[PDB]
Amino acid sequence: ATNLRGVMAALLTPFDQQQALDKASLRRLVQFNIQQGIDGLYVGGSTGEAFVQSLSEREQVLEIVAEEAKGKIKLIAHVGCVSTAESQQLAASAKRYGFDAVSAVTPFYYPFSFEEHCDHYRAIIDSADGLPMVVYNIPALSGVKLTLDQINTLVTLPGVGALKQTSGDLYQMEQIRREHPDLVLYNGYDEIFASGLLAGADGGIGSTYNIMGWRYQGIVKALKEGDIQTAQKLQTECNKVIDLLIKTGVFRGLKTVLHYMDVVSVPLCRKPFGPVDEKYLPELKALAQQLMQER
Amino acid sequence: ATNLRGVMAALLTPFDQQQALDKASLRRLVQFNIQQGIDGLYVGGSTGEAFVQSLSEREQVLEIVAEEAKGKIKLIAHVGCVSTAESQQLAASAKRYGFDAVSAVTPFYYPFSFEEHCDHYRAIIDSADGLPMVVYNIPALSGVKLTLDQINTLVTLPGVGALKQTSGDLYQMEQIRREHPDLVLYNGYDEIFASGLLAGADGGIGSTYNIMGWRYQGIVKALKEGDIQTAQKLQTECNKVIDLLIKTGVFRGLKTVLHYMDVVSVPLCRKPFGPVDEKYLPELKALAQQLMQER
Amino acid sequence: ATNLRGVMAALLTPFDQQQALDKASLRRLVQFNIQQGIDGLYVGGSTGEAFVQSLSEREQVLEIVAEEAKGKIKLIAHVGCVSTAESQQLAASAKRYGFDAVSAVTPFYYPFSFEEHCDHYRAIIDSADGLPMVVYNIPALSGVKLTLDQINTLVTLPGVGALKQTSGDLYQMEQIRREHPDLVLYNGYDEIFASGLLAGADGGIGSTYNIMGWRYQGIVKALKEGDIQTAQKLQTECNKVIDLLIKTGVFRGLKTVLHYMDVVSVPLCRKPFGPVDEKYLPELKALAQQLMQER
Amino acid sequence: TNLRGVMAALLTPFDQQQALDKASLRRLVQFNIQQGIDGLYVGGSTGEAFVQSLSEREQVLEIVAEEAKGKIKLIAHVGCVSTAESQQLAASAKRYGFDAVSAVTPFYYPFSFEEHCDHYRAIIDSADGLPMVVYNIPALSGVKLTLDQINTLVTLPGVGALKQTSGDLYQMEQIRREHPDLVLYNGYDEIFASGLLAGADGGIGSTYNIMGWRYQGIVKALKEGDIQTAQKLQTECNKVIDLLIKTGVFRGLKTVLHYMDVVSVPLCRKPFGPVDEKYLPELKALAQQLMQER
Repeated sequence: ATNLRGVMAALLTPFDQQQALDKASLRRLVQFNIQQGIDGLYVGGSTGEAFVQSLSEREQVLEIVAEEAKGKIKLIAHVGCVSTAESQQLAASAKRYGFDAVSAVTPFYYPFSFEEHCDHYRAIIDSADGLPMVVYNIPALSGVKLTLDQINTLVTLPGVGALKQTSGDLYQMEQIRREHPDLVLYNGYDEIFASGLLAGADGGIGSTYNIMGWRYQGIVKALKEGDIQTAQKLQTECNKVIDLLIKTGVFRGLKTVLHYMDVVSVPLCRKPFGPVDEKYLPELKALAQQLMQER
Repeated sequence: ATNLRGVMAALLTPFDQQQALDKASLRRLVQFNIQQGIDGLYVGGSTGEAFVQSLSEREQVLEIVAEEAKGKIKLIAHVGCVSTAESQQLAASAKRYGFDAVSAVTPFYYPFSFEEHCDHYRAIIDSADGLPMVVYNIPALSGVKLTLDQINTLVTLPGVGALKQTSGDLYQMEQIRREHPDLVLYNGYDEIFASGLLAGADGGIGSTYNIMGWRYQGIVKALKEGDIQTAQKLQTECNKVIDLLIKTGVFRGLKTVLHYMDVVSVPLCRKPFGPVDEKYLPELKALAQQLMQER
Repeated sequence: ATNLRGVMAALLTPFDQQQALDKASLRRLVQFNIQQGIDGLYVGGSTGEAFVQSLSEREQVLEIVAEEAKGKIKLIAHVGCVSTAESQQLAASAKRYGFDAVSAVTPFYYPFSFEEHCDHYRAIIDSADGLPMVVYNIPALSGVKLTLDQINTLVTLPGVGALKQTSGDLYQMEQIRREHPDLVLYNGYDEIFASGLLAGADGGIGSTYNIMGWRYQGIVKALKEGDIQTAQKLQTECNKVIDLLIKTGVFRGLKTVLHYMDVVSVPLCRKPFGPVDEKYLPELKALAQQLMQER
Repeated sequence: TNLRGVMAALLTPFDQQQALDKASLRRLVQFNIQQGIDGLYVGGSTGEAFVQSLSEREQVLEIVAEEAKGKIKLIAHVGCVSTAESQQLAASAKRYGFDAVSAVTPFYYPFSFEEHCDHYRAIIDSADGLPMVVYNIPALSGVKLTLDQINTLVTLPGVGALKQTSGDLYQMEQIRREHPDLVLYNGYDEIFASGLLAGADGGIGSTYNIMGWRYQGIVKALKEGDIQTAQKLQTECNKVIDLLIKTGVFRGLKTVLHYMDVVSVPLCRKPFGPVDEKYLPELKALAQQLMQER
C-alpha cells in the first residue's frame, strides 16, 4: 500500500483496425503517461474498455502494463467483473504481475444485497494476496446506489486501502473524508476535480488525464499554495476539453487526440462504440496541437 | 413450424457444488420443461446466469439444450453481450446448433447512442444468418431507456421477428401492439402476465415458468375462452409464488424448488449470489410439494 | 349504488376568456357526464386544475357540482392540498355540501415522513365528519413513492374507504387487491383501464371519461361478460384518443373536444398551461364528431 | 449596487396555533441582519410558503420589508404553480420595495419548456422592473432542465440571477463559463465552498439563519486564498447540517433559534410534525455553541 495517494490516469486500451489489442500503442501510451509525470495508472477499468474484453484479454493488458511501468509509477489493477470467481482470477494475476493494488467496481446488472457486495470484495481481497483493494463507487454506470453507511462499511473492510469515488455528490465526499481522515479518496469525475479536492478528495483517477494529466497535478499544486484563481482557470480549461469529449464520445475522442499526438496508431473503440463523427475532427486535431505545444 | 408466439421458459443454468455446469441437471431441467407443456425455451439470458458465465460456457449450454430439445419445442438463444463481436460469435454458434431464433439484450454499462444500438442488432442479425432476432427491452436491469419511437425502429429492422418486453408499462405494450399488429410480443414480467396479454402481448418469456409453466399456459387458455375468473385466479396464484421468490431471491429460490422436485442436484447460483436463507426453506419445500401435486 | 365502486369522471373546470370559472359550462359538463351514464364525479383533483385554483375557488366548484348532481350520481370531493389545515377546510365544506366521500393526494413538494402522511390523512378524515376518505396515490405527479406496506397502512386507517391508484404497476394493483378483497380500488391511468380491472381494480377515475365515459363502462361490462375481445377493442379506441390528447395537452384537448360538443364555451386551461396548438384543431373537431355519432 | 452575496432563506415563525408569529418574524429578520447577512430570500421553500395562502405570503413580505428595506438586500420568492397567483405576489413585492423577485419552476403538473418561459415572462411583467431570480431546484420541483434550457431562462429579458439548488458542480462551472457576469447563488449549503470554487458567487440557504457568519467566513477565506480555513468552516457547517437532516431541517433550525431567544414557538405547519424530543439536548447544545462562537 506504499502511498496510493495521487493523480492517476485511467488507462485506455488501444486496438488495431480489426479490434484486437495493439500492443505497441499500449506500451507507447504507458510511456507517454510516465513521460508526462503521472503518479500512476488505473488499468482495466471502464476506460480501458474492460467490459468489452475477455478475461484473458484483460490479463494480457495488465501484464504488458506491468512490464512497462512496474517500479516507475504506481499501478492499480481494476479486476472487477460481475462474477466473483472471474474477479478473483484477475486479482491473482495482478498479484503475479507486481501491481501495487487491485480495485473492483460494485458488481452490476443483477441486483445483489449489500452483504453480497461485501462478500464479493472480501473474496477478491483474499485472492489479491496482500495487494490493497480500492473500492470503486460509480452509481451512474453500475446502477448500484450505496448509502453513506454502506460506503463506510466497505471502506473499513480488512484489506481496503482506498475509495475511487465516481460521484458528483460533494456533500457525500465531505462526509466520507470526515468519517475517514486518513483514507486515500480519489475524485472520479474529472470535470469537478478542483471542487472534489476542496470537499475532501486527496487525489483523482480519470480518463482525461491521459492527455492533460499535468493540468490536474497543477490544480493540486494551486490549491496547496492557496492560488484559487489558477486552480479555477485550470479546471475551466479541463472542462472546455471535457465538454468536447462528451460531444465526441470520451474514450474515442481521447484516443483520437492521442492518435494525432502519434501515440495511438488506430483511434477506435470496440463495437458497439462507433467511430468519431468526422465533423469533430477539426476540433480534435486543434486540441492535440494545443496540448502538444503546452506540455 | 416457424411460429415464435407462445409461453417460453427462461431457462436456469444448474451448477454443481464447485459452481461448474451440472450437465445432468441441465438436461433434466430441459426435459422437465418439455414435460410440462412449455412452447419453447429462452436460453442464455439473465435467468441462465449468462452474465457470470464465459462465452464458452454459454456455448456449452446452448449446445446441450439443442441436443435435448431441438425439434421438440422452440429454442431461442440469447446471444447478447456488451461486446458486439462476442455476441456475433454466440449468434453463429446458435445457428450451427439449430436454434430457431436469437436474441440480445441492449448492451449495457457503457451508454451507447441509439444508432450504436441499432448497428449492434444489425451486426448480430448478420451473424445469425437467417435466425430471426428477438429484441430484448429490460430497462430495469440494463439501464437503457428506449422511447416508443426507438422501440418501433428496432423492431422494424430487417431480420427482427419479435420483442421480449420486460416492462411493466402496459400503455406502451398496447401502443407496440397497435403499431405492429403482426409482431411476436412476449410479456417479460411474470407477475403481470394476464394483464400484459390483455394489453396486447401474445405470449411470454419468464423465469418462473420453469416451475409452473402450465399455469401461464392456463392463463392463455382462460383468456382465449373468456374465462376471466380462471385467468385472475391463476395469475393470483402465480403472484403468491412470485412474492415468495422475490423475498428468497428469484433464481436461487427457483433452483431450490427444482431441487425439491428432483430436477436440480445442487441449487446454487454463482457468486456473488449467496445461498437461500434457511428461514425460507419451509415455504420453498411446501411450494415444491404443492406444485408436484398440481402437475 | 350503496357503495363507492364504479366509473367516475375526474371533472374538468371550465373557465371563461378571463380564466375565471364559467359556471354555465361547469353545470353543462356535470349534466353531460350524468347523461353519459357515469357513476359519479371526482371533483377538485388534478383534472379540475385544483392546483392552480385558490381554496375558495375549489370550494365554489364543489358547491355548484353538488347543486347539480347530489342525489343523482356519486360525488367525491378531492380536498387535498399540501397544507393539512387547508385540506381540512375543504373537507368540512364537502361535508356541508353533501358529498359522498373526500379524497386527498399525498402532500407534495416538501418531503414528509410516512408518519406525517398518515397524520395528514387522519386530520382530514376528522374534518370530513363521517365522509369516507379515498387515499390518492399518484407518484408521477406528487413525487411521493410509497411502498406496498405503506399503502396497506394507509388504506386501513380508520375512516378510509377506497384507494385511487394512479400507478401503472399492475403487480402492485394485484397485491393490493389480494391484501384487501373488499377495498374500492379505482384504476387511475385511463390508458391501462382494461388491464387494471383484470389485475384487481373494481372501477376507475379518469380525465378522459368526460368525453367517452360510456367506453369505460363498456369495458367493465365486457369483462363482466367474459367478452375479452370487446374489452380489448374498446381499450384500443380509448388509447387512440389518449395518444392524441397527450400530443395536444390532455386537459386542454379534452376541453376543446367538449367545446366542439357544445358543452364548454371557452376551452382554456389556466396559465401556465398554454392554448392548444391550432394545428391540432381539425383532429380534435373530427374526434368530437366521431364521439357524438358513436353515442 | 448588485445582488451578489450570502442571503439567508428566511424561516416563518408560527405561534402555537400555527398562525404567523409577527414578533418572532421581526426578531428573526433583525437577528439575520446582526449576523452580517447580505440579504434575505423571503417566501421560498424555507418560509413554508407552500403551506401558506397568498395573503399570508404577502403579509410576511410586507413585514420583512418594514424591518429590513434599506438595510440589506431583499428578494421576494413569489412563485406558485399558478402564473396569475405568482403575478399577484410579484406586484406586491414591487409595492413593498423589494430588490428582486424569484420563482421556482411551476411544479406538480408537467409544463413544456415554452410554458415555463412564458410563466417567468409574465411574472417579470408584473414585477414591474424588479429583476427575476430563476430558481432551479429539481429535487423538490421535479422539473429537470437541460443546460441549454437553463441558459435560455437566465437570458430572458428581466432576469438577473439564478438560484442553483443542484449539487452538479460541473453544471455550476458550465453556467459560470457561459454567463461570466451572472449572479449565481449556490443553493445546497453543504457544498457551499465547492460551489463557490466551481463558479457560484454567493449563496442562498436555510442554515444561514443560525450560522450565516460561517458562510461569510468561507467567502472571505476563499477570496484570501486560505483553503484550509474555508474547508474547516465548511466541515463545521456540515456537522450542523448532518444534525438538522436527522431532526428535520426547518423545525430543527426553528428549535435552535428558540434556544437563541429569537423564535417563541418552534413549530412548522402541518403536515410537518414536531422535533423528536430525543434531539433536544443536541439542538440546545448547538444553540449554546453558536452563541459562544458568535
